[PDB]
Amino acid sequence: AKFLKAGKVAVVVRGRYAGKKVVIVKPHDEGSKSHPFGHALVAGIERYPLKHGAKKVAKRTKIKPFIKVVNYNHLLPTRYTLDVEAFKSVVSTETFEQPSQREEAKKVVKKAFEERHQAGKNQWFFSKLR
Amino acid sequence: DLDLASTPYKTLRYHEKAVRSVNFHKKLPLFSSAADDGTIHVFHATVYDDMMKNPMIVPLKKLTGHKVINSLGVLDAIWHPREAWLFSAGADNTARLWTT
Amino acid sequence: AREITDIKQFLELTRRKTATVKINKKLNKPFRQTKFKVRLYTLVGKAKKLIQSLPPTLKVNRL
RNA sequence: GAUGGGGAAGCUCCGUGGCCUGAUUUUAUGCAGGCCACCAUCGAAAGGGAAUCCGGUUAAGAUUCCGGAACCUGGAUAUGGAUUCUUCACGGUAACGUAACUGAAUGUGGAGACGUCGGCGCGAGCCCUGGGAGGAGUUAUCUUUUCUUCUUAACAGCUUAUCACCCCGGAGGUUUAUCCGGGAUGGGGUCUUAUGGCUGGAAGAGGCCAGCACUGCUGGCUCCGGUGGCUUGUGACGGCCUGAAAAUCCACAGGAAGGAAUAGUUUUCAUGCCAGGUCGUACUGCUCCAAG
RNA sequence: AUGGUGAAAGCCAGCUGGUGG
Repeated sequence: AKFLKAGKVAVVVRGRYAGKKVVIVKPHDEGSKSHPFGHALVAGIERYPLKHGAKKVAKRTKIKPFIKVVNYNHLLPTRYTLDVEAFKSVVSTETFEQPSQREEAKKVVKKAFEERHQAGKNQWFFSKLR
Repeated sequence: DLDLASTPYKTLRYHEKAVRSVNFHKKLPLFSSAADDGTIHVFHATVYDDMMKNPMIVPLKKLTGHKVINSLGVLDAIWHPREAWLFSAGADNTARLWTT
Repeated sequence: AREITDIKQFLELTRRKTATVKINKKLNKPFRQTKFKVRLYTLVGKAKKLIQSLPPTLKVNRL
């Protein structure tokens, strides 16, 4: 076994997504018939939630999530973790590689992160690397 | 339109989810469109080709019944060879046949 | 000058100020080929279908 | 080389600010704050630099003139889409990719932009010639013989990648020339398009022939190949001590700024429109091309 | 005199045989 279990934080390294933090939902050390090797399933945020008149606040808190499988070679191990079961039902191995469930999973992740940045918890995840 | 330009002559966006199956009727000019939202539509087309004119298309009616499961709706469909009958499949482990 | 292979695309240019039609001979068996050009666009019973359908608001000179 | 300055009575000498913000700035219509660091100019017609190619024209001109067809800088812009039913999009794990899909200050990167030389792959010119189509010549001696024509542009879409890079792997591959590895041999892929093939340009151009007019026209050919020395441009390797400067384009970290109900914001997307000045330009000519 | 002008390293095979120049 390995410490890269569900809920472990990670960062993408390739595909131009480098620098975007992602959360591991479930690892697959043995892989599958497709991608027959150790690869993990991760989700993250494409855009971070960066005298306000209450209108700019909503725009700032808006989050654009993304979901994609990533190989172990393109993941940076992280010493932080956070709850991930809140959306494991919609984000799973079956969901990946089959539309339109990807859109529904993205919407669920967006809602969860919008309802997570508010009432701050797991702050390190919502921190953008300069 | 293979005769007008490389880009599509016209595009539709009424579908609420990813379009999964679109096929042409073997005899009639009607063509069906289905998506993961469980909605099926059929459009009449003026296939007239005796003159350098673009084909006119009109919608006919909306169809539903393929309840969305796991965000997936209509998976595949096929038109009857000779009559305006359509066979549809969905993610709910069920298939439906539509007739006039 | 482009490799346009669409007939209605050429007709749109014609309907959009004089055209020309070129006739060429080639063998693969011997065969005849023709070209239609407007002001550069040059399209590759096609000849009849194109010429007879030309709008009367255009003038075309052979060769 | 002036300039901030300094000697010489002296003609003269030495010295190498332009940007942003604010309800109009509380004793009352008088201006407040923040950014950054320097010194003009001249000096290259062999350096960098955005852009044109084929045919014809003369008594001298053309890549300027004409016939034909494109390219580069800048601006109002007009239409469609995209941004998505609503507020700045996605695909594959990956090299990476899309017609579009906002980017201010602040720092950085690529090109520009960088010595010299040895070898090799590749396009392609030259030298050579096979088959075939037309013209010309030797020819008492032998000769299916010798010469001669068989041309394809800027530009745009496909197609095309040595090199470089990505996934499985766990103990030999390789150059002309010894270079690479516990991450190799191998299997599976991505990309920078150097110039190769196609078409359009483009056969209507030009050229090779036959015929008749008595100032031109009418008919055809302008094809299919090959590898055996000179040459050029580039790519990729390998020997020796760092081979310029500036102008100009692009991207990256950035998230302030702006984005909805009789057109939310934009037009690195597509089509369309207009303008693009002055001088040199004829001839002769330390520097350019060289068949067997 | 005055005031001006001009200019063989390397590497392959068994010290011997080889490749690059």
